[PDB]
Amino acid sequence: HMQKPIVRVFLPNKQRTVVPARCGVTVRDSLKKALMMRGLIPECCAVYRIQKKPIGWDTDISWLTGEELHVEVLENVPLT
Amino acid sequence: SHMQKPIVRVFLPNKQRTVVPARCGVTVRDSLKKALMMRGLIPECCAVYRIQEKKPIGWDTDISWLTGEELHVEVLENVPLTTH
Repeated sequence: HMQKPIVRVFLPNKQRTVVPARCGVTVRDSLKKALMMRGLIPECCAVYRIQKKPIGWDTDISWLTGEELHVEVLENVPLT
Repeated sequence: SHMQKPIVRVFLPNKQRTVVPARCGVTVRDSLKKALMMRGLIPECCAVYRIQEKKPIGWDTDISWLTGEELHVEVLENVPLTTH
């Protein structure tokens, strides 16, 4: 809304959160706490918008005000 | 087939494709670096998925775990970074 710009975020395991769509704040930093609370970290997850479209973790979240993001855990395959 | 020559099939943006060697110890990023560059892409501007149906994998994944699989590379949504 005009007063309170937010982004709705759907999380693993049927969970969800709302974060403020603050200018200059990455998606990564916007969601760090919500992820931590659930034992997740951005580096082990992918984020996407709707309208199944992947977005970078370093995106400025204010560009996505009004949108829904989805966070999925990355496939469990060993790193090099 | 793969016994002698383990490979991963990779689908790329704009209906393109490539095959890469699935060699132990090599990242997805590095396996695909050259194919992406030929198309003016960079892994950091893209996402990669395995077919299982599209499940996101990390760029630093060891590609040898994916022998026989099909990967898909998509360009990230065009949304400014905070540094822009």
